[PDB]
Amino acid sequence: AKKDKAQQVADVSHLLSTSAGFVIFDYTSMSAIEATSIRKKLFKNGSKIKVIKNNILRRALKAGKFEGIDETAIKGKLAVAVGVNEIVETLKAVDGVVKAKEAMNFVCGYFDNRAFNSADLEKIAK
Amino acid sequence: MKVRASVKPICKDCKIIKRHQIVRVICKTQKHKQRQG
Amino acid sequence: KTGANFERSVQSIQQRLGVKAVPIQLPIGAENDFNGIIDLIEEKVYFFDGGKEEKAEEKPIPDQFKDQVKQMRAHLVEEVANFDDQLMADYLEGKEISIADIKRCIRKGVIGCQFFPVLCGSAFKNKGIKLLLDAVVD
Amino acid sequence: IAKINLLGGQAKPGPALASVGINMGEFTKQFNEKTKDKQGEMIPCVITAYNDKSFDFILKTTPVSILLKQAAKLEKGAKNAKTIVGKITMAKAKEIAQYKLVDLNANTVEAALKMVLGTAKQMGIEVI
Amino acid sequence: EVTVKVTGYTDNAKLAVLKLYREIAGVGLMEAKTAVEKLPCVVKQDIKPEEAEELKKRFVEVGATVEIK
Amino acid sequence: KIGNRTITLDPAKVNLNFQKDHIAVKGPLGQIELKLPPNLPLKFELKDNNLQITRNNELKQSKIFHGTYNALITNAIIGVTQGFEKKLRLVGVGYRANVEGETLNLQLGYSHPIKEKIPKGLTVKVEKNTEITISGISKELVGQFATEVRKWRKPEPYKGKGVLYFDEVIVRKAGK
RNA sequence: UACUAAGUGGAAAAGGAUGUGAAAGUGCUAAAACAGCAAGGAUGUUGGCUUAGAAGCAGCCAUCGUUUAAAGAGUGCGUAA
Repeated sequence: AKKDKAQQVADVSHLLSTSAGFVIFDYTSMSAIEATSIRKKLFKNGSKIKVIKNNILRRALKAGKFEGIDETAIKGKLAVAVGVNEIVETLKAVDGVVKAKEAMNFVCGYFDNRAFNSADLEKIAK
Repeated sequence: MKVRASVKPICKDCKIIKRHQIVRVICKTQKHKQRQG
Repeated sequence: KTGANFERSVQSIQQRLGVKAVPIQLPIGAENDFNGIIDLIEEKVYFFDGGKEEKAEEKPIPDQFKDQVKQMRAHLVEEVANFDDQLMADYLEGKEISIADIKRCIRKGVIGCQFFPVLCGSAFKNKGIKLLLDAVVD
Repeated sequence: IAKINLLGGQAKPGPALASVGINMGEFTKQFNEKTKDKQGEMIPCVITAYNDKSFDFILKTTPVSILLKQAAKLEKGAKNAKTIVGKITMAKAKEIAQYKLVDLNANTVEAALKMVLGTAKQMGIEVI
Repeated sequence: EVTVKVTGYTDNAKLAVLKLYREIAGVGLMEAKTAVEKLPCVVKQDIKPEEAEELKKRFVEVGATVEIK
Repeated sequence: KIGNRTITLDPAKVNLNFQKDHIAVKGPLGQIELKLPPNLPLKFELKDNNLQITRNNELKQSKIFHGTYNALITNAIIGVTQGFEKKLRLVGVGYRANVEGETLNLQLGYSHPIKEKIPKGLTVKVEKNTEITISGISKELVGQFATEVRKWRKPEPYKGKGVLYFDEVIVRKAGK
């Protein structure tokens, strides 16, 4: 029941807390073609891209030293763009996925936690 | 439709309804539409 | 009949063939009531005689149809102006192409296959054979 | 639009590349040079809209289950895995793996090898 | 992109520019008739400079004060 | 369910008087009264800038009616706010459309003049002599009008000649 | 008091009936699933045999690889493929 959702909330919370560059954004849906293309850019990088439950992402960003109570719990397909291994490679993957779509709405998370910018985030990323 | 005495949902859309107290099946497959189930 | 038109005639003469049939005749009555013709080389004509036809009831170009005939007259003289380029010059100086030159150019455009007139008529009320034969002779 | 399993040389047959908005021969001359390095078994071809269609044409990797049959030296095997009759050699296996790596959704060469063996069970070959 | 402008006519030489426009643009009697009658007519749109200068030499060999803009 | 859903209310543009016999939605296009059963045991909780209607009585008819009237109130509000429009395409070479005032005339293979009854309260327009546009402020009237229009000459099952809804998937049988 | 809206009472059969209310075991959601939809819903692959290119889908099957939230040689449609 809701207990299951509770430990898996905790699991995604740890997953978001351990990572430094975790920049998740809803962009009017993420396509399986888009997932394919972005993961090919991430070839070998064992990180994943997905859209997942809103509560778990909510408390993951909340417990990931950020705030996500309603920032990443609404607006349909909430894309989870996290990164692994090199912070450089994480930033490059984030910039590439931002450039994948036409004009992507920066939703939640940040690189190194606690976002201060939304346009410089795309400049730091590249 | 055609008069019957037992309706069978031989199509997925075969909704057993009652129009004017006549029990029929309404469905897209007009071949399977019948009456008096 | 029930389903005929004039735009249908000039569009089917093009999609089937594509010969640029220049409409010199504007049918007064186009669906199930064809009883008249509006001509450019000649004047407008109606048909009071169903079935057997003997008279081409010509009528002049009035104020209500002077522009209606004039737009198609410009339509026709813009093609006829290219032939005998003195006609082109005349169109510079605003002189409408003479009807005799129009007739000679249509004769060349039928014997040379440049452009043909698409007349109109009927065969069940039997209207539109007078100017048919007139244009055949012309 | 239409995706075709076109040839490597001429592309004339098929009412899908002749008229989708583009003329045949002026793209056929490109087809003889852009695909002369993609010959062999029938290669996929995808049409798209540049204006309606004149450029932006690339070829997906060949469908290696009939090129895999040719790696078994075969045109018809069965409709299901059967006794071993062919073997995709070392160079053929590795070039097919690297060939599919970009076509696939995958990331690793091992996923390509799993791919090639996954369709290898429709004719009865083991992909080494 | 440059477009050819048949504005002027050397000694009013639209005489042959009708014919050349018809043969080179593949247009009917209407198009040349109504275009090259007047000065500011847009005979061609979005043409490359090579084909533009080909139209230049053609339109001037039949006689016209032609501009490229 | 839409019983779980909430209906955003416009209590200043469309006055919503919950008379159980005639629910009155009053907007810029007048006032339409959805005729519901007199003195419905169902309760229609109208809050400020919000609506919620539930099954105050517990029965199959009431369980139906809660969602029925939720969707019905949504339709009534939006219809009296902007209006409902239905487009019918009489795709035929011998079938034509016309409007004289508020009378919709059809042109069939008939040598018989054809008219078309309206569940009045709607305006029918045929500007181009082939398309029928029905504007209204009641969804039931518009739908019954469309049904009564299509029962004159539906498109043939063999050829697309008739009054489609422009998306009516005509069943295809073979005779040639 | 539990039920009915058939006047069932005050007629009825094999058979058929997503029959009404209530109730016994089986789940999530309560944080907002599920339903419709904003919408992603893909990829080798027109895999081959026959069928012309029926070759995601005239028909058969190995239907396994993969990106993943999801996927099926596709629920199928559309199909000349």
